[PDB]
Amino acid sequence: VPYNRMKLMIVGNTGSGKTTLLQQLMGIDVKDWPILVLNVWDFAGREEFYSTHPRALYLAVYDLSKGQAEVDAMKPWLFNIKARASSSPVILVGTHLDVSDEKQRKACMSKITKELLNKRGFPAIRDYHFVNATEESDALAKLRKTIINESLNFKIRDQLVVGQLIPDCYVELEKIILSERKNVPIEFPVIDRKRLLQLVRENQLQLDENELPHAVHFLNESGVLLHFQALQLSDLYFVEPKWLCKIMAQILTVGIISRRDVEKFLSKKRKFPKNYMSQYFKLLEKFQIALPIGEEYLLVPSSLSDHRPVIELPHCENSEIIIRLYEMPYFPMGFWSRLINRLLEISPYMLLRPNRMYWRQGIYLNWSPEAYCLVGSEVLDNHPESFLKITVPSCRKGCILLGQVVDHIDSLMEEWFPGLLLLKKWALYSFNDGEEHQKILLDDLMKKAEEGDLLVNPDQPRLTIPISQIAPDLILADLPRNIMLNNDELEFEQAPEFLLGDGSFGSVYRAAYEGEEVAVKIFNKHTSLRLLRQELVVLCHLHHPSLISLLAAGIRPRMLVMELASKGSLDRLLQQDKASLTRTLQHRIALHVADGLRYLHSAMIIYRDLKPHNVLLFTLYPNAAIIAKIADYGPGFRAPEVARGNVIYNQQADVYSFGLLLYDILTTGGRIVEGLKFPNEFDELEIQGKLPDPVKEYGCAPWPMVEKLIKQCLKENPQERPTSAQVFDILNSAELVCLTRRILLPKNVIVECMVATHHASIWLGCGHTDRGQLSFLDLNTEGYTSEEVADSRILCLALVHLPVEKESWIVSGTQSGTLLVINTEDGKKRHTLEKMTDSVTCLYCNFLLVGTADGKLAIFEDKTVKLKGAAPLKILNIGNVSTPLMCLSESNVMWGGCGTKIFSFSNDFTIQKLIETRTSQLFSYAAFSDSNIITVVVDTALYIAKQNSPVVEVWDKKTEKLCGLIDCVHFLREVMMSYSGRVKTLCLQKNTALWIGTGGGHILLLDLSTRRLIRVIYNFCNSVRVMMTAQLGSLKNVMLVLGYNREIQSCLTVWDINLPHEVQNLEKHIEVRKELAEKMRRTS
Repeated sequence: VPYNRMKLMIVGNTGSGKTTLLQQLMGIDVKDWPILVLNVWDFAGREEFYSTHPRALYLAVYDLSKGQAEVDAMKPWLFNIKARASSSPVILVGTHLDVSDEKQRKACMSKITKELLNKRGFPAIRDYHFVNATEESDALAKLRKTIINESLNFKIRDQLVVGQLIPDCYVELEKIILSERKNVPIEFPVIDRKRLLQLVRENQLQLDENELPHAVHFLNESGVLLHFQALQLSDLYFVEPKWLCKIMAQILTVGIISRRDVEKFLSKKRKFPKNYMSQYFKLLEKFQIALPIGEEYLLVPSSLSDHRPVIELPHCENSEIIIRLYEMPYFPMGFWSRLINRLLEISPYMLLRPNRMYWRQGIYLNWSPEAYCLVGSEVLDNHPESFLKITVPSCRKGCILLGQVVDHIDSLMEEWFPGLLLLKKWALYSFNDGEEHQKILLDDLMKKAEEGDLLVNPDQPRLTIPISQIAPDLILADLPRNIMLNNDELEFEQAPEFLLGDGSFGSVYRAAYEGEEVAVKIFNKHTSLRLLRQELVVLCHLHHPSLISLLAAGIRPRMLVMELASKGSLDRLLQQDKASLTRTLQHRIALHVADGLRYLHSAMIIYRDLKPHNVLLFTLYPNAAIIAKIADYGPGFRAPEVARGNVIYNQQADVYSFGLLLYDILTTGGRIVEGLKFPNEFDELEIQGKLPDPVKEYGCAPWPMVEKLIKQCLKENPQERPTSAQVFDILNSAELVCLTRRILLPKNVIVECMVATHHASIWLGCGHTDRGQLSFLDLNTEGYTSEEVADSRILCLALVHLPVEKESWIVSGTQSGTLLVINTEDGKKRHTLEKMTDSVTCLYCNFLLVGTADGKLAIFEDKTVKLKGAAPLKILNIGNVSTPLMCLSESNVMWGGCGTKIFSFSNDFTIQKLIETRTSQLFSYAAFSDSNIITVVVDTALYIAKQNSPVVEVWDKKTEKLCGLIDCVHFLREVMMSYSGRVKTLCLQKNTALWIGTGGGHILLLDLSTRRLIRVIYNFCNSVRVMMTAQLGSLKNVMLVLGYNREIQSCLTVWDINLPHEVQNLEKHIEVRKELAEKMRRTS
């Protein structure tokens, strides 16, 4: 709809009377003026808003009776206007003509015809008038006509350039919001409820990701409400303009003042939340009201004395100091307060606190007679131009100070006062102490710097000056010793065959430095020096192992010598050699990139460009201290948020990009990268966020943990995405590396036993129902079936393998005592062996050993079990009706548990010893010692776990003695009723790793050679049921951990058997790099 509102800006210097002018025509006095409704903002006072947060007409007003001096005073205003809205209309009105002779009128008339109306650099003043007085005038009648017609003309001009007129149509929903924001009654008008207000007005502009940002954008430009977009009080805090302006302006007037006393007053004036108060102070900085000095003080630039304090400097002879001048036509408004804010952090030691003094127009730092610094404004007669003077003592520390000062000045101007980049830079020098200084432009000194000569007096050769004394910042004399270029080491040709690449900065060549391969950036005639120094500022102070460091810089040919990667870009590797890209290598690359991001984010630097092209590899050797680095720190791969082209980049944009990198690493084919070849789908795909399952879609081997990390990372909402610090913490995990698969079982399925086929599937029992039900899991497809095969509940399964006969059978022992034997090659071949006198408690198998609940052990001949109703070879009575057999272990002598005794068998099945273990109660606790044995692990000692024990007993089988106890509670006691500490199962690996499962979702990794805790693996599931060691169909060894996850959920987790080693190796890797980070940062 045809929006008919436009802002009116009234500006001028203090004393003009322009407020009354407005009243006759009809911080800041804001009010509507229906004529066309103008939103009039009367900047009667010094409301920095015109620079601190800069469809409007600029009415400039000045007092004619003051004259031409005032006209010149308006140049900074005109500059600022052009600098933010060069296309905007400007009407210049002089006033108080009734007390100003026409001499002044025509003097000022000629003044503006000579210096403003036809002068570039000013925003082409559209018209002008002279007014007798604010009482009314024919001139004002004409002015009213001028303003109306010209504002119409302006919008016509916008249509010619922008494409919008004074009835330009804007989405009506935005118009509605304006009205909704108008209707707001809040005591402390800081708004967050806006989300609700959207919901109050039905739900308009529902594209929160696009329309909402546009509405907000409009609302600031239209002068309705204020976002403050890195402040905390920014996005969710829309504040009424009247309060922003009023309160901050008043507090200024309510010069060093302690923060706390300001807080005291403020708390009485307006009871802001202390959180808001911290932001309040940050806003005072942002809006140039007050600058932070120490953490307890504010400078308050405005109102500082403007009578440069008497300063006596040490050093007097010309050669003792260095002087630099900046010639300007006028200082921009706010130039000084911004400059001061930057200069306050200067320090010659950053590679005692200084006696600081403030002039408003200058800063004096003292430090020491050895090194001090004075920056301030000075003006000479017959030279209308104003200008800066910088003075430092001529020595290395003085140089360092100078470098920091001029870098801040140039950066200030590039960001805030472009257009000037005027700024005639002069250096002062003399050929003899006691004489006057001579001026020279730095450009000419640069011409001489290229020669490398001494400055020579053209009339007298005897008089020369080393350039460094005049301009030690043209020659890079302020570099750290560590990066000064040694010209006897650097070896390069600048020949075509060494060209590695180029850019707007010049070119890059391959070279040698101190015997190493390096890259040399050359600033080959591209506004050099300034670009060079900008790069030097960024490169220094960033010293992380994952970044490309600077290996010395040198002004003689203007070079940056940097580390050259030996294996090249990740991109190439992804499309060059998947064999190098092992699972181990991939993980390490992810860590190194994550560190770089964490570091740069803590350094307040947004990378904005992660991709395989920017990742460099320095060795493909998986176990190296440093493998990947991020290039050039300081396309179709964009976050969907920033892809809109209407928001601001931040760490969350980088995180999103990182997630995509990880996705690209996961699928080593670079399949989404291949998608780039069809960019119309590729860029949109990323925008949609609808990425395909990396496993299913590309045929990529499963990698859980990472898979969910990517999903967690790539969220639509920036506020829901993980921080880069968190991303790293997640990547920092042995579990991440070694977890390979996780299969959930169907809801309410309880498996009490497992048999993996050593040849890729698992036979599962089922204790959920009370019926003999046998299930089956296909690891190749995660397929699952199940059928009832017996009456009573299946207790134990065993695999009979007869490779000689080319067949195999599953033996199912159950509660009834029967043995159901089923051919694995033929489901129809089912038969039952001689029924046992009691239930089957365990199976082992060659002989099929059947341990029953009455302590009886049946031994069946290897092949005999094929026949239905077959009897065992022999039967032993080991225990009794109350002492069931529960474990037959063997690692050709058998060992096992019967009640509280440990038995052992010969190859003739004879008892070789009955070890009563109950006697261990002299140690530990009798209710733990006196309990049925659950499992026996046979190594160089026996490891016994008993039912409901928290302690594992270690026995010396050679002497039958207790040799130690393992307290599981203790280990988890160190870890900060899920902590039952009950031992569930024991598994043993011959590399000394001992795997102990427990009641809660924890797995302890112990070191058999020292009996020490390697690591606690936890938050696995609700409870661990069984653990198996099994070789997969790809010959990999893994742990099969079956657990409960009560909603009776249960699941199978597959771990890479080398977990114990990965835990230790990863830890080492990280610590080494941690030390290197400190090494680098400390050198500086």
